[PDB]
Amino acid sequence: QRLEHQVFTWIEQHPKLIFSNERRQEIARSIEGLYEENRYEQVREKLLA
Amino acid sequence: QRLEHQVFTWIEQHPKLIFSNERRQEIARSIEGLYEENRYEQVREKLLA
Repeated sequence: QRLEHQVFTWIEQHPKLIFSNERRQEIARSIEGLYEENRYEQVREKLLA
Repeated sequence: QRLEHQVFTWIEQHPKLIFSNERRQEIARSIEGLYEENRYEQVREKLLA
């Protein structure tokens, strides 16, 4: 959870980026299911997307 | 050994992408020390990169 906070502080640090709400929910969900559903690679893969 | 062969075969099925000596050496480093120094994911990050 703290890492999630850091992730969305990394997001919230780039205001020039218009991360819609939907992509933010996607990221939230991808974090919520770490190592039970998807490893981190799918998370940072979408961030990089 | 077989997996590194397989990895490079899959790598090599698309010869078109430019591989630096550094990227290949990185792949060698990752494959050589799997589960003793780093997980296989570190390979997948760089390939998808």
